[PDB]
Amino acid sequence: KILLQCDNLCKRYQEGSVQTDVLHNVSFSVGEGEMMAIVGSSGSGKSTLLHLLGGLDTPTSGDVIFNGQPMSKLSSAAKAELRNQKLGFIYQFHHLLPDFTALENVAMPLLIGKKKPAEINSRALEMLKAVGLDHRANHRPSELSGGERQRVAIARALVNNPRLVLADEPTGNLDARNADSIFQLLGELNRLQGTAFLVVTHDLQLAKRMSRQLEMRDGRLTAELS
Amino acid sequence: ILLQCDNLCKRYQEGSVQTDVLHNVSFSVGEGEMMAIVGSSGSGKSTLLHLLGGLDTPTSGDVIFNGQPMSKLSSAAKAELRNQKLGFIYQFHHLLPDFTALENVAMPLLIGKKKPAEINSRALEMLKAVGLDHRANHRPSELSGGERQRVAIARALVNNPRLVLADEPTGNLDARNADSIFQLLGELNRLQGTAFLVVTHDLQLAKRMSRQLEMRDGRLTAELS
Amino acid sequence: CSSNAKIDQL
Amino acid sequence: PLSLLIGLRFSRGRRRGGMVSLISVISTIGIALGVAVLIVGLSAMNGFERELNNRILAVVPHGEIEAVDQPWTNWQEALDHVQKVPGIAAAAPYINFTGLVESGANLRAIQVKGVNPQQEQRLSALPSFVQGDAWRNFKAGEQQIIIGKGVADALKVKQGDWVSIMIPNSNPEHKLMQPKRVRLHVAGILQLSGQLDHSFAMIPLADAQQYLDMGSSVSGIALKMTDVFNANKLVRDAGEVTNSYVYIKSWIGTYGYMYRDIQMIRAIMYLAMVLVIGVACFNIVSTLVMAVKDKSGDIAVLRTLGAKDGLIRAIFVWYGLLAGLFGSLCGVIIGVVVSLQLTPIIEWIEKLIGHQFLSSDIYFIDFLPSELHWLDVFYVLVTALLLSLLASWYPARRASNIDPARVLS
Amino acid sequence: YQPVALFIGLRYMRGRAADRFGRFVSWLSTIGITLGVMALVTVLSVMNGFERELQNNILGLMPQAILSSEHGSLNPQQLPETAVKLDGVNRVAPITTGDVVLQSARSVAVGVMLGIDPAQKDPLTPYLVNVKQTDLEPGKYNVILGEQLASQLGVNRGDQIRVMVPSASQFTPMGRIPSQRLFNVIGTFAANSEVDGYEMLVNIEDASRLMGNITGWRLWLDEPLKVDSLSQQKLPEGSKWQDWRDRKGELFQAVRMEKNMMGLLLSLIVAVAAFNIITSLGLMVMEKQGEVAILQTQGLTPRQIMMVFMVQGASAGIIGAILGAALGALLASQLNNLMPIIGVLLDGAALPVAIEPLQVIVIALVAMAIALLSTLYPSWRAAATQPAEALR
Ligand SMILES: *C[C@@H](COC(=O)CCCCCCCCCCCCCCC)OC(=O)CCCCCCCCCCCCCCC
Ligand SMILES: Nc1ncnc2c1ncn2[C@@H]1O[C@H](COP(=O)(O)OP(=O)(O)NP(=O)(O)O)[C@@H](O)[C@H]1O
Ligand SMILES: Nc1ncnc2c1ncn2[C@@H]1O[C@H](COP(=O)(O)OP(=O)(O)NP(=O)(O)O)[C@@H](O)[C@H]1O
Ligand SMILES: *C(=O)CCCCCCCCCCCCCCC
Ligand SMILES: [Mg+2]
Ligand SMILES: [Mg+2]
Repeated sequence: KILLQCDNLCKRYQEGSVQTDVLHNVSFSVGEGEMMAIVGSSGSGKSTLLHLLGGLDTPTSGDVIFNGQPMSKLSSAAKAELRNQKLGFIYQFHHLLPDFTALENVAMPLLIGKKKPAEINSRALEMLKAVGLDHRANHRPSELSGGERQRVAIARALVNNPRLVLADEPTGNLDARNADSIFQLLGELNRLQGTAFLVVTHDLQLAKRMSRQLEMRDGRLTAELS
Repeated sequence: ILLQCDNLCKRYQEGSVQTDVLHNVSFSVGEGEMMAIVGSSGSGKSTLLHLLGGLDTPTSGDVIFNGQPMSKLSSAAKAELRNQKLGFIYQFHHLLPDFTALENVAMPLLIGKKKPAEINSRALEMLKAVGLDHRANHRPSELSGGERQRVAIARALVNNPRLVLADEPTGNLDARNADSIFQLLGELNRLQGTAFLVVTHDLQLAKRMSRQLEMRDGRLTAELS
Repeated sequence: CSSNAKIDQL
Repeated sequence: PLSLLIGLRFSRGRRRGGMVSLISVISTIGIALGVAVLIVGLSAMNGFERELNNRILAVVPHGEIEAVDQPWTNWQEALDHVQKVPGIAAAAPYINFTGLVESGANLRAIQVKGVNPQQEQRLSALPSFVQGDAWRNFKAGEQQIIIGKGVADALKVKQGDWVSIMIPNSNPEHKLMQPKRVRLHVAGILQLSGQLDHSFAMIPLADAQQYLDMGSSVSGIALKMTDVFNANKLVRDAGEVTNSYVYIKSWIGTYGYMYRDIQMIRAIMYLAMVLVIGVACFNIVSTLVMAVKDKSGDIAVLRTLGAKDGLIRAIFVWYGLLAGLFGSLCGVIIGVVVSLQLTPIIEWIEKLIGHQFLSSDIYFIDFLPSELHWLDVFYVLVTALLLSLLASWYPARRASNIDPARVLS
Repeated sequence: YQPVALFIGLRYMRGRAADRFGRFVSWLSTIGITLGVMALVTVLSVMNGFERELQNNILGLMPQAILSSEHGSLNPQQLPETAVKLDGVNRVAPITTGDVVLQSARSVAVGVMLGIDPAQKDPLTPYLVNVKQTDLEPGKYNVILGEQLASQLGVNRGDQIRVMVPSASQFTPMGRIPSQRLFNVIGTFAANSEVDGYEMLVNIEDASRLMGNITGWRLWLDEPLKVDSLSQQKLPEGSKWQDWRDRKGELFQAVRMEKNMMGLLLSLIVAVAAFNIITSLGLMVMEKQGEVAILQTQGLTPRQIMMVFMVQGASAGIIGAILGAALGALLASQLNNLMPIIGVLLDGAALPVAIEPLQVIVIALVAMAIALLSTLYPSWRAAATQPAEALR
């Protein structure tokens, strides 16, 4: 069946009784194995969309269905189990904890779901051999440079088989020289165990090897024009 | 000859590893001459713009500006060198938000302990040459991004500097407003005998300068661009 | 207070 | 007269953030707690010394000279000799007893002394605290006796009622006789502060001669010298002009402990208030290290503009003094109102709980006096600013060793 | 590693800057509570030492509580020493109490009557000065006056005085006669107290008040400072509880009132140090705004993120009260061995220090609680905030 179908995810902000409309009448649908590429402006609707896909904000105008489980009648502790197992978040603003090393920063979602220490020392380093950052483990993310601690946050949430990874702007600080050492190993996970993700960017060159091209114009998705 | 800088090797321990972003720069700086050092987007630009000022240590040789090296001068003497002999132009809006637009230009004059009859008069002359006299008593939080960069440019040329170090003058303001300040930068070379360098990673924003020598990972003497 | 000594001297 | 250090950096303190509006409130009440209690604490100790010289020191005899089991009869020659001494003002005799009152089936120990009515005003402030209209009716030979106010709380009597006291018996030989019992009347009751009311009673000097079968014999001589700070040395040489050795005493062994404990609390309450502002100065340290990383994008700007080493150090020194100026000066304004109007404040809490403290049974007074001095205001102002200099020196030293090229500048 | 994910999120947040001053800022809340308890135990132990030396010289020499009758006198044949089984009573001894007045040839004095038993043990026995205990025969009317009582009267040994009882006066249609007798003195005693001017020793068998029996039983309590709680006990019939609060009810009550004023003045250091936790924790959320919302995306409920900053405001109160109560006992017990740090010795009469073990538990448990009151408001601002509207 369909994995996730967003129907009427209207997000309208209000201050001083002023209707601030950024998302209106959307019919986005996410499936298993299908890759998306939301290319739009730098201020229209990108991050306001991705915060509603994981349940980080209240839309107060409709409801989003996800695997037969909405979030309209859920508590604050009932959404914590969904955001850890099947959901993932990747940001560009260097949202890494500087007082914690790379040993427990990757294993930080592992310690939430009551995982035993017999699997902590055998799961948080499985994504460090192929990226080449396993030898740079006993260090600190404070005194590192800009092109060193960026690859840690990419494979941070991939610890408990995420069914949906909400990646956002994979190239914001690092150069395109070392960016081609990750842009072909992140999409192989769909053909031997099955998952889904999406890439959101405002530039015009990171959506060339996809399978479905679609743009975003402040909440208008009708056709494919220039 | 004003500044004949040699032995500019910067071996900074960036994570217990000495970088080689600048290596044996024999660049020569003249009086009233316009050298446009064109470098890469991440190689050696902002490291070079901070060593000629006196913020970082030269750590291989010395920067002998006007017959005085930075390694032989004290920290108090290099503070007087950055006040009345140098100017600093950046691209990150390095202006004090707690002050108004008049006190930001008058800030190098208030530090150097000048007479109070010359602080307010000279601060209005730099804003009138750029064209920011109508918003002199304003704050740098409500103005546009292209208008606030011209305040930091007029912040440098107050007490007649000898070398206006400019780290990417464009970037925060448009190229149309960057063309209006170029006749002001050319006229002040004939008034007080000043000099400046324009460092740009692009190829189309440094055609009006005299020397177009490039930079390839510390080799700033490479004239082939 | 509470510190009462109360010794005389002839 | 405006410098670059204080007034030009005043606009840096006008910041805006999240919950920072409660930080300026919580950094003001904590530092004013060490100033407001110290103002009303030092002014209350000055009120104790003011009521000591008016209700305790001015009513007791300073020096007392008595014989060693002799009825002193040659007291006429021992009056002009102690009067011409350079340092003793006046003198007056007294005949003390240890009688007690038997009226209404109540037992109460009293000290009956006999002085002269036309001589007691020249050496003490005793009859200046009479609850009646005046004390001019206190004469001799009319069977009158003036007792205190605290005695009548147990005798259940008032002014104008007859009293029945006991008199110690006089005998030339060591033999027991039936004790005398007369019936006198009171003429005016009086209170002193709250302590010497139930332990004082006076009789005329001419009435004490007829009650004890003595012609012109007294027992002691009470005087008053110039200073009360050296009452132990000036009483020793005053009795060496009459005979070889007598019984010498002063108010140091009896009431001198009140001036000893008034200096011990001044060495404890002032020592405790340093520890209050010393912890309250840590809030200035916690907001100064955060102000370094807040203004980290402005220190490296001024280093490029040409600031020296002493200019960067003295910005954060007077920046922490502005947070200490709003809190220490706010404790002075709240400290004057409580010190000057302490009399309705303490009385308001005593009628709330019911059980009022500072009773007139063991303490020397019953109310809480207050005397605000302007010398202690300048002493507490230079103390809170000196502790703010120590708290804002070590974060100010760290604000100059930062590298201007390390940050993105 | 840690099996609980609630405590692992703060052990690397209590100072990470490798500096001599960068680690001192995060431990500023520790010293503020440590110096608060240290300035509270060493001061209150001297106030407990003055209260301990006052009950051993005044309450330890007089009968504190006596179980007398409610309608007259007591009968020992009906209410013996086997009938009194109250808690806290260590010894039962027969005694009588009556407000009397003395009478001598030189002066007149006042005092009380204490009908002690010469066949038992008396606490005033080592304080006697050449006076025998067995010299109080029932019928010789011997009386033992005090040192201060005989000093102002001039009564030497071997003299004769008169004791008059004003309360137990027999009613007569003519006059008003008191029931008085004739007593002879045998010696004085020096007890080093204030009870040497209004107390005297006498035999229990006397006909100076009525008839022959006693009035009550003298008991000795383990603690004479809280006798109010022992007054509402189930008492035997024909008895009435009488404590020491009828005579000395204002002497020891003022000592307890001064402990509630000095202890309240020194408690302001803990209240100021509690305000430092609002500064230390309220500023940490304003700078670490990025570390809060990412934990909400990783699967942490807002209930669990509230308990992260709870220990950050409580571990400084735990280590501040333990080290504060430890250093308060080391300074109080090692105060009068070396040169005193209070400057000049104002007393010079062997200043005692009494460290009650129960009072340290009440002080340390209070200081661990005010550190938790100032944590509920900074922890609520980090939990009730929005994970997608605070910063991104
Ligand atoms: C004379 C005293 C009686 O108290 C005593 O028992 C004396 C023993 C204690 C004296 C200090 C001991 C010093 C040695 C200890 C070791 C060094 C410590 C140094 C200090 C840290 O009279 C009193 O002091 C009691 C009366 C109360 C006076 C002080 C309080 C003022 C009124 C209460 C204000 C409270 C305000 C709180 C709410 C704002
Ligand atoms: N609290 C808010 N913070 C930021 N933007 C808001 C907020 N509330 C409403 N908006 C609207 O959101 C716009 C910013 O774009 P947004 O919807 O956040 O997506 P976005 O800017 O494209 N994300 P990105 O391009 O990756 O930085 C603003 O211009 C507002 O119209
Ligand atoms: N303290 C430092 N701060 C920043 N970069 C440093 C530092 N020390 C060494 N570097 C090196 O400098 C690189 C950044 O580029 P840099 O040499 O500063 O010129 P630049 O980035 O091109 N200036 P610009 O492009 O105008 O922002 C880093 O990737 C490091 O390799
Ligand atoms: C004890 O023997 C001597 C008693 C003399 C002092 C009596 C008052 C004690 C309490 C004083 C409190 C003063 C401060 C009140 C305002 C803070
Ligand atoms: Mg986004
Ligand atoms: Mg740069």
